[PDB]
Amino acid sequence: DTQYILPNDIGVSSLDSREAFRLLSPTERLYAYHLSRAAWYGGLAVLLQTSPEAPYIYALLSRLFRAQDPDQLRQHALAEGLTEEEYQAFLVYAAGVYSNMGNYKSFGDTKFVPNLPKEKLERVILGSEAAQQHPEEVRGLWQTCGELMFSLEPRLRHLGLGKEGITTYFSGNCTMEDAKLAQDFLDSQNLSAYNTRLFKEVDGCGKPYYEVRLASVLGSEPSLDSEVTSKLKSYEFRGSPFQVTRGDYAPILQKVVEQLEKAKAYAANSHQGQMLAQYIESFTQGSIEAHKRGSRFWIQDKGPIVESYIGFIESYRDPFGSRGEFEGFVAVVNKAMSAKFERLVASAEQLLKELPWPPTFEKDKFLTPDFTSLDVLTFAGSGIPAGINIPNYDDLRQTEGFKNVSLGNVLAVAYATQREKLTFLEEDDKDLYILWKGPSFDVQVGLHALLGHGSGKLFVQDEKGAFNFDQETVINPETGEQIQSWYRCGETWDSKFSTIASSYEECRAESVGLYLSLHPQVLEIFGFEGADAEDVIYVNWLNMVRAGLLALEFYTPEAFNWRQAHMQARFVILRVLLEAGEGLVTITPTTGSDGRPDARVRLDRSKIRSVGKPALERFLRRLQVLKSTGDVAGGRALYEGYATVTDAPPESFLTLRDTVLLRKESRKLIVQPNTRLEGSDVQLLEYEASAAGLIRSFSERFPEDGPELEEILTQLATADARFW
Amino acid sequence: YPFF
Ligand SMILES: [K+]
Ligand SMILES: [Mg+2]
Ligand SMILES: [Mg+2]
Ligand SMILES: [Zn+2]
Repeated sequence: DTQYILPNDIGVSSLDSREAFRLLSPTERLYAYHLSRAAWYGGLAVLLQTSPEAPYIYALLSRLFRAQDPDQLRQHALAEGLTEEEYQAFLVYAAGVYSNMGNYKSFGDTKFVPNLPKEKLERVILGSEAAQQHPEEVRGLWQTCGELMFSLEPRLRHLGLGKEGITTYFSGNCTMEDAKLAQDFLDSQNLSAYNTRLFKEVDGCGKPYYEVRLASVLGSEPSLDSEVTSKLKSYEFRGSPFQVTRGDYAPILQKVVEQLEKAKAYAANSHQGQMLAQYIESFTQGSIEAHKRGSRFWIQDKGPIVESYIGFIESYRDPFGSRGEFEGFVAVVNKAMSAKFERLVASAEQLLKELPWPPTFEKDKFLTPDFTSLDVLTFAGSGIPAGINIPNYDDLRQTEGFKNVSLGNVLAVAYATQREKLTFLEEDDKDLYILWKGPSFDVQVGLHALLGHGSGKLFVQDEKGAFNFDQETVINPETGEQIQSWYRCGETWDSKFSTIASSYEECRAESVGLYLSLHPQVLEIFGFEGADAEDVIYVNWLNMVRAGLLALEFYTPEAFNWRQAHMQARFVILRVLLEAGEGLVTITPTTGSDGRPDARVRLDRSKIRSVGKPALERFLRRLQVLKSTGDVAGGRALYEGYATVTDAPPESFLTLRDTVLLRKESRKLIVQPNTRLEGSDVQLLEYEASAAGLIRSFSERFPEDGPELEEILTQLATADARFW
Repeated sequence: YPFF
């Protein structure tokens, strides 16, 4: 319960993937094997996308645990004066770095440090077997990342632009001003920011020069592609010098495409074969257009037995909100659980009409999307989600299609329901909570992805200003006047709304979730029918307003900034429901049984349909309108209004926040399995649900080129050392 | 667009 540290007794759970793996054919297993290898390899790039010291820390930890496993290192550490508690703190820290691919939390963007004396850890590291075998490599790493491993200077505590934040999407001297200037340049050149970073170097005269570096295997040398290499030049944008380069994470992405090529030899069909070819093209040249073509092929691969997606996909941890963090997952379709979601798709087109906006703001043609339940074998990157809506290419979402994915074996881990852990709830609600926490999620997730992220028309204009809608007929339902604002050529959702783009869209989807959860037909699809159907509704709403309070952990008062998109979104919904008044929801600061400050969330079950629905319907309509028209000014005025955290009566949120932090619970670490090629078969390796078990899972993750990866990450970090 |  201390900030910027991971507790020793932090929860660790193992991903359950054994049964899903057993059903796979030999060809499918080899397919999943190489894709997993490609994912895990690219996942290392997240280290470079997190903090300057992160690649060094991973290299140091990987060197340490290759020579001595957690039990071998224990005997050395304890012989050096460390207590078992202090050694446990180190194991938890290392598992944290592994599970996040960095020394910052993927959920909250806060730094975490080892919970033990630095000089004690030094004796362990410098006296380790890894140090005895490679004293130069180890002493160099400790000299480099040692201080930053423990430093909790205010400017290092959170991720972000400016001087009071850390980011490696940008050089250290970059600000929001620079990021905005870069995005305008990118938009004008029709160049996606997903696989790019921005570096600003001043000259001898103090004049800044901007480098937009794309991620690719290939560097400045001539290649077969012209779509990217024609962009590899110097520019003049508004007096500012710009240069588009590539070759970011080149040797890492080289490892990735090696495995994508091998996986391509086991593709079940031409859709899988061609999507992998485009991914290879994308990761080799640095073309998002190529990744788009791959994504287009990927959507056409419906109901696969082994589902996968890889690349610089989500843009949450970019403080500007346009650059993508690398991720890659490999999962097995769960035919049984995927049934309830396909029943939702079967009635999805109908349910879209129930949404609080006219079809002029809805997509033209309903494309029947793929919604499946998946059992994860591999999810590389900073963290694991519960459900996904992908691809994030909006031009594909409303013209080609999109896939919906629910990670069933991940949901099971999140169902860790303990009575003691349920904070800010009355005794009457705790029992109802545990009973329907699971079912309500499946319902919420189902609406969040399919009808949430999958709904909404975007107004666009091409190189000649003709619209994908009809300006002469379409009317803004909030003003009554014709459409005034829209998206121009090169503009995306992330490019316009930038810093609030992720939270805004997540809030819109979450609102659709609560809204359409009142629909009895939907309650049938998941099958609750009666009193149970009334119960899952209350719990879903109860969880939301509870989540809105818990969200205060992920807000930074000194920076007036939200750090987590989903939690900020849930705080907004709470503020909206609080705005409706009439005693629908109240927050009451109390005193806990332990004698510490506490709080209680009161939600009147009866006023959910009478007060709650008109509150959301009004709010949800204003969201979609501003989103469809790209009204960033109105969008920010609306969203950042509810997102405001003050100590105003009667809630006093700034006071509540101190209580939220005091009684906060750390998110579980998740251990993932490995796949090996013993002989001609693929075997699944499983690990202990612990810190040591998680460490072991990464010690066996790269058995062929482990030491090589450490050297690669080290040299890639050293190359960019001047930036921070 | 995931869901955490
Ligand atoms: K974003
Ligand atoms: Mg910074
Ligand atoms: Mg994580
Ligand atoms: Zn989502």
